[PDB]
Amino acid sequence: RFSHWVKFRMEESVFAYMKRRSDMGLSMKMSDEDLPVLKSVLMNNPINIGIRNGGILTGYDTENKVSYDPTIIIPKRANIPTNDLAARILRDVKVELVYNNSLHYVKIRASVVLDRPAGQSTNAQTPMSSSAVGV
Amino acid sequence: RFSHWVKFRMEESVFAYMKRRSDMGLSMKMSDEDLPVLKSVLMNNPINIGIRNGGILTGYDTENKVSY
Amino acid sequence: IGAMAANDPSYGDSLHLKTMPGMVPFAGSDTQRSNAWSRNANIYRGLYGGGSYIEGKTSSGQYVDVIRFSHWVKFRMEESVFAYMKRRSDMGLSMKMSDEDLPVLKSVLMNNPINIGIRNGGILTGYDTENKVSY
Amino acid sequence: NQSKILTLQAYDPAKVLVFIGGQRVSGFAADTKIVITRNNDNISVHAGVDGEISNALSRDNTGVMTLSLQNTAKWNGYLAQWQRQANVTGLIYLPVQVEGSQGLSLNTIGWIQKQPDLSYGTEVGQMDWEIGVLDAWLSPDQIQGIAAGITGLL
Amino acid sequence: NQSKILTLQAYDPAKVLVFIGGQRVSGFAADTKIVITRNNDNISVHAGVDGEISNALSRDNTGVMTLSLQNTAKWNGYLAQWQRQANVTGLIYLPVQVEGSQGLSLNTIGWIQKQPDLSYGTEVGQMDWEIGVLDAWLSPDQIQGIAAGITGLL
Amino acid sequence: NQSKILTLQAYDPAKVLVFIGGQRVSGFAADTKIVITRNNDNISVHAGVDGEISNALSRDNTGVMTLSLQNTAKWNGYLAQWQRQANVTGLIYLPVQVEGSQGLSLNTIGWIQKQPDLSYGTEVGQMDWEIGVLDAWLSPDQIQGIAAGITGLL
Amino acid sequence: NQSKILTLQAYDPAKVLVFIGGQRVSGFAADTKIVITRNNDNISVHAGVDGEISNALSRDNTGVMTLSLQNTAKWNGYLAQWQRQANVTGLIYLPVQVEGSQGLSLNTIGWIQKQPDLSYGTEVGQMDWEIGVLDAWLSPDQIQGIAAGITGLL
Amino acid sequence: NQSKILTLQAYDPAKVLVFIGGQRVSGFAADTKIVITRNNDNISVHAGVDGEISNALSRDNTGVMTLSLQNTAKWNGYLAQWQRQANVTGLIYLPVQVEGSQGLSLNTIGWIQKQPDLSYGTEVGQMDWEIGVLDAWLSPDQIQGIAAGITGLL
Amino acid sequence: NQSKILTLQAYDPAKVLVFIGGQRVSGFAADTKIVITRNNDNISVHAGVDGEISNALSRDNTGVMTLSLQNTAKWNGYLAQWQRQANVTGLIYLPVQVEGSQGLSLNTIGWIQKQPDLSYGTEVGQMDWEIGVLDAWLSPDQIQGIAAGITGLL
Amino acid sequence: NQSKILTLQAYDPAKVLVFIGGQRVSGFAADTKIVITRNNDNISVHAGVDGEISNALSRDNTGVMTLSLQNTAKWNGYLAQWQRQANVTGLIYLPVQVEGSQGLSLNTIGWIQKQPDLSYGTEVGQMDWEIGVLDAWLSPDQIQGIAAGITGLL
Amino acid sequence: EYQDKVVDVEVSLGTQPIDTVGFETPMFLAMHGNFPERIRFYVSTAGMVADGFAVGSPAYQFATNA
Repeated sequence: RFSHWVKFRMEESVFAYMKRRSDMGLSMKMSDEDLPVLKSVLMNNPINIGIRNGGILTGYDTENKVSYDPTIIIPKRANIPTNDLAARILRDVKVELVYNNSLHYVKIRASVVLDRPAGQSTNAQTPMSSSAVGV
Repeated sequence: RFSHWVKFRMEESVFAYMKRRSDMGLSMKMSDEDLPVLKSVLMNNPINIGIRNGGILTGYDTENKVSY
Repeated sequence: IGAMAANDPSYGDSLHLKTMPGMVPFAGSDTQRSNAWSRNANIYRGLYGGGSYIEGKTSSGQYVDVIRFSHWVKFRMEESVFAYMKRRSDMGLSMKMSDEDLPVLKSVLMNNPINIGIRNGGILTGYDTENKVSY
Repeated sequence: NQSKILTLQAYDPAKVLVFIGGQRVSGFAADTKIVITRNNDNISVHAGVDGEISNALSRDNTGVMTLSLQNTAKWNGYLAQWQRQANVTGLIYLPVQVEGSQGLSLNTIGWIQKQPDLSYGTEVGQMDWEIGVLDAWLSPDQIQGIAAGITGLL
Repeated sequence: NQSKILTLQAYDPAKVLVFIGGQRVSGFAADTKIVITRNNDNISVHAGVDGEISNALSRDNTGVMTLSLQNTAKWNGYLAQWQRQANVTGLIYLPVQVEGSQGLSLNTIGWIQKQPDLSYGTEVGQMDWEIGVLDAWLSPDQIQGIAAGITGLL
Repeated sequence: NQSKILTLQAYDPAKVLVFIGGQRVSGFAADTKIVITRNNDNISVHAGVDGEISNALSRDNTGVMTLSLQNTAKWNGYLAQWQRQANVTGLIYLPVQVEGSQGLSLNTIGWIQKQPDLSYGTEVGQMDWEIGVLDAWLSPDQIQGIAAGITGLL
Repeated sequence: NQSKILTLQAYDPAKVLVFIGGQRVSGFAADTKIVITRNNDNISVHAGVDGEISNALSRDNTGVMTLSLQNTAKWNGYLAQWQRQANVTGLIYLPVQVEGSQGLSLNTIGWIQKQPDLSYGTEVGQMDWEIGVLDAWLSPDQIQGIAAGITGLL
Repeated sequence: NQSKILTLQAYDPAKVLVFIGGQRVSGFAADTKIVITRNNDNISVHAGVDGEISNALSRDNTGVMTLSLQNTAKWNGYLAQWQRQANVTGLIYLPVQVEGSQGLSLNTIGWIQKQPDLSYGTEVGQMDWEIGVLDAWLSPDQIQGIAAGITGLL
Repeated sequence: NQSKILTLQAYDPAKVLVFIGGQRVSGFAADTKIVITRNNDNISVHAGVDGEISNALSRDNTGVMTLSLQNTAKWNGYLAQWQRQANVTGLIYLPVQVEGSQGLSLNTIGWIQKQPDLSYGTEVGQMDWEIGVLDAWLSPDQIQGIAAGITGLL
Repeated sequence: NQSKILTLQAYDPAKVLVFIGGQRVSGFAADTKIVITRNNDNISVHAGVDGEISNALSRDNTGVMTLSLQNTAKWNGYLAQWQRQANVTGLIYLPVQVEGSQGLSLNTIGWIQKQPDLSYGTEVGQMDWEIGVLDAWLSPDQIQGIAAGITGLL
Repeated sequence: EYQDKVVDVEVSLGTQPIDTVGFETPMFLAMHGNFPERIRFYVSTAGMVADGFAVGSPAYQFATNA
């Protein structure tokens, strides 16, 4: 459902911007001075509503040392093959996302004590991270 | 009997909270910003009824110098 | 070993009075204890109802604490330097022998052992008033 | 002697989590989020004429938890509706939980004691709700516990 | 985590509407238009020596609604005349209604409690009328209502 | 919506006329000329335990009218002499009238309640006479009157 | 890419027309004719501890319009006489209009706020009159209007 | 050691693109196009008497984006009309985007905070609009990212 | 006469040592570390009508020792846990010792009287613990003692 | 007496090495590379009325290290990314080291305090990052040490 | 892989867990033939006895003391 939602609404948002931009004249043109606005257009609607409602994840990963920030890339005019300038269709726009996750199952470990619990260790040192012995 | 009672009712309380939380949308998600509420959820129902009715012990032990 | 295994050498925490389960108090008289001390044979003694090790001395006469501290420094300085070098050469741009790159070893070494030792009290700092020298 | 950093991480106000009834509160004020205060002194002291000193413990643990929210926050409606719901049905208690970032925490039962005044002006207003707490003992969530059996003397 | 905008619209002070008797009030002061405060705490607490806690609800909902107007505003005459009209005829009550822009609202009966002092100086003066309210419960006018049946616990 | 000018004329402090006994007062202080305050609240409120509300009107209309004059003003002598004249003869009452420029007015009987302290310093001193008023009801002098029969409800 | 001329005509200072009360002002200073500034910010921002952001509009549109004239200009007499005429009669408001040559315009009500200082020296002096404005919203007089319904988003 | 060229291309001011609401801004001033500044410090520091140091992060990311335009530019009309449109309808937010040529970039939500003063003189005037930004974090658009996991230590 | 240096060494706040139960306290606040105050006056005076004067000593030596710690300090956990440990077991007393750098000292028994309020805000908070003292007599640690037998007279 | 050369080598700015996290910084500004300043005075002085003088040391060693970089430098991206990485993960500290060419040095821990403003103009812009330092004691790296035991007196 | 209950609880009577600490592992050179490897790592005496070590044997005594 999330994939279908993204697929539909990114397209609807882009088409709605393009139609409004071409309904006043001044239709969009294939140049480096006008293409980058697609970044803001896409960051509006789905990419931001998803973050606000919690569907899209953000932040820095501590395990893999990677960031989840959404990314958008737009090619430049010099990289567009001549054929597409005749077909007047742009390609190779890339977007990335990280989906959140619900919680389904939980497992607990309880414990019960009957007699007097045994005295705990009285070490007050700050626990060391790992053994020093390594070659 | 006490062990069975704890085992059943901790599970029932957690499931009842989770179902109510996912029945409105906004189901629980695995993140540090939402997990800790399980502490309050569990401290409600068994862990507190047991203390009120005297089944669960609390306080500081003077012999071993440990807390319950 | 159980009274020594999880003790971090960075604190310089000697074994003087550490209690150890399992051992039995030494039963000899004063002269026997003096002889044992002269031979560097440590003895477990019971005092005021408890049991306590004594003097933590080694065969050569040096305190075990100093030996442990020296081994700790020797291991961890090497591990820290190797860990920095490997990370620096794993991205390319490996270290090169020049005045513009060598000095970073000062910060690398001042991190890890040289600073943890000061924070935990193992390493001394300050100005000496008797000899008029700094530590 | 060299200066020491009192902590490894940095105190982040966003990491302080407040759970009232099982939901996270959002839309806090500018300066202070929450303030917790005890109503009465922990220990009283009786001093005699001759100088003899005797003390008695206090068993009154009730406290007040101030809570500041912007008047535009949606949680104002939740508390306002719950006030009348409790007034009609008669149930006023609900769990309260606070998670500290680099400090103490709290987990007890509480209730709404007083509704803050509302003022409309040039700038966005502020509302300081007061939430009672059955017990106002701030509990730790750290490595503390191995030294409490050391400070003991006399 | 990214910062979130707490609202879509902007809090506009002009959108706050005050209806006293069926007419809109105009000619407000500079800083604050209206302030609403409850006279008494919502819930009282009785703490025993042993530590037992019991609480009793408060049924006194009377409150005070401050109202600031410029001394040049025409509404000063209306209230002044109504004061004497009520004093003579004996009818003092009249409906009061407040509409919030991005906050809570109020709709109850009220009366004039005290006439503000009048001072003439270099600059235009200000008058802070005090209007009583039978009930000072601020009610919401938002999507609130679907979550009040969720916070409930214990 | 466009901003509206609350008045056509401009509030001129010189247009405020004070007539004490039939003569115009002159030589006022710098910041504030006169302040009028009521001694007691207009309406009291009695709140029962069950929530029933009943109110009773207040018939105490006595008030205090502060009056600031420079210590060099000649009117200090007039009031000082009148104080002793009234003390000897026993007649203390005299008419008091105030005309507002773009605000409310006042016309009642009054008397001198307290003589202000006198202080001599580097700059010209100030004296704040207190004049009592039998009734402190500020009356309007505007087109008000056609709407007082509209706000009425309940 | 080639450089573009931002306009077809040339900005001519003589084409800027100022109408105060229905008459054109003449005899301006050397460098700057008029300066228009708003007294207060348009929108205020309230930032919470957690990061929530809320904003409230500002309804204070009062502004100040500086006006520079040579001390030999005849309009100094007109304004000076009007100052005393308004002081005596009590009417201070008068229409103000500004026509831009290749920029924004203005048309609101205004008044004289402060009379500039007068200095006599070797060269001809200058006087910078300050004229208040009820609303300081600079309005356009161009083809603008077909694009305002395009920039709109979110 | 030989001098190194810090970049391959040349910093071209014309390549800096500003998109306010989906349209490119044109008609900039002479010296500086845009300035971005944070309102508050990133990290605060608390220093104890003994020397202990603790720090707390700041969650206030609001900033101000200055924008300089010639008074003859057509974009003055667009912003002026949008100001009143937002004032009436109540919607003030709109997307803001900045593309750097050989530096950092920005992409957040913003609003108009203050309208610049207007001055007419011998030469063409300048207007410095102030645009607020919800978050003022300048983000990179370069090969950066492979080294951020290297500087990390302690 | 020439100015004299009141001391040879310099007052160093770090040299002030506080020992509560045998452990050194660390992580103090910014401005003030500790404050010691007596609860009652040392000597009372009874003055007769005729002028006869008689005095009586006071045997109440109880005092309060304020202690300021950062909310991030680890000692907050120790005191919090000890509070509950004493509440349960019933032992509240523990030794207290203070060493002055260039001033008086203190060495007596004490207890925790009140737990300070906790507040979370933009900056790191502060907690001011109150520790009771059986005797609040500040004792010297200097060459004093050879002159106390000189000031004596009458 | 003849003039003496204060040094044998020549102060070369390129020889000053800055290591932030273990990597050398490059792409500095034109005039000044780095500036180090202490936040507070080293020693305070208390002067009595009679003339007695006493001083107390200061244990606040926090300082600010300005860092100027061209907006085209690649290190702007590294710091910008590290800012958000620390904001999310919560780790802000990182080692800082400075090597002097013919002067003092520095080696302590530091953090990013404030991000500099960004401005785009005709010429290449400049950014002045502010880096905090736990201790701002500039240490020598010379033959100094044999004379410090000579200047000592009194 | 398949869980039959949304929430499950294992009630262990009396026993308690212990945290993971950093340490240096000791080595005890004992003589025996219970396993072929030259050196093995154990975490409790239960595992040692499960490997055929007799209660009260040198290695068992050393482990239980450690």
